[PDB]
Amino acid sequence: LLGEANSFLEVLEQVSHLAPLDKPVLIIGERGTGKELIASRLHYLSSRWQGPFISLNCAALNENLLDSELFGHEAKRHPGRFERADGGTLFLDELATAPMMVQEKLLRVIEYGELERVGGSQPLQVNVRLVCATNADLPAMVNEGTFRADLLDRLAFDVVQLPPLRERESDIMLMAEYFAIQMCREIKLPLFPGFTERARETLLNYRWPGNIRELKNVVERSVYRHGTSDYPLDDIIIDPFKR
Ligand SMILES: Nc1ncnc2c1ncn2[C@@H]1O[C@H](COP(=O)(O)OP(=O)(O)NP(=O)(O)O)[C@@H](O)[C@H]1O
Repeated sequence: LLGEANSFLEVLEQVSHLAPLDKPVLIIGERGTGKELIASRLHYLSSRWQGPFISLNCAALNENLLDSELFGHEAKRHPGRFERADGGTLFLDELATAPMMVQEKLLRVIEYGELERVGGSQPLQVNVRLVCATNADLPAMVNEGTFRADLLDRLAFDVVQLPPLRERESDIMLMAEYFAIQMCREIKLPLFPGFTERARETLLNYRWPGNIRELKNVVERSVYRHGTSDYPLDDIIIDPFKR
């Protein structure tokens, strides 16, 4: 993991303490800030490290498919993500998009340690360390009636706040350099020739709504379009759609 900003280093320290606990952890941060990477770090630093690490993007599925993907269904079986994570960790991304029906069912799994399994088959007991992520203001949603207060009262045992790249301004150039060098290797340039002051201004003044994912893409495209080691990279191509 790249980064020397104190805000980022404080996250890594927090994660090293939280990881060994079986308690649920909420990660708040923008897209591209490394939320999944942090969830993974929580699993690999925990006592569950040899168990499975399973992920699911709540925003990606309609209500009935999300219900079935998470909790499973009987119509043999399609095991849900809680079952597949048994003895391990389950990372639920974009939590704030989970419908209220899913949120209530999730609280039940957390409070009772089991999944309901219709009739015929006994309820399934599960043993899963939960990590969830979002960029929403969950307390505001609770006020608006779009997120369950009860779920949040129990789910947010602690909160990891990942800083956006624009608040780690020291790390922008560090990471840009790293990504430029890697792209130099990929296209066989002998040396990364540096960033001009204009390029640095462009990099540091942009707000990076896509954070680290967007930085890496921008920098790769920019090295490629530059295409030489003979002189420093001057043109940072933030928006490939205008040219
Ligand atoms: N500190 C870091 N150092 C190096 N690469 C990073 C760092 N944090 C994130 N990345 C990279 O940026 C990417 C996005 O990280 P990811 O963990 O998927 O972020 P995310 O916050 O979960 N984004 P999203 O899919 O929109 O929810 C991946 O290519 C990375 O490996």
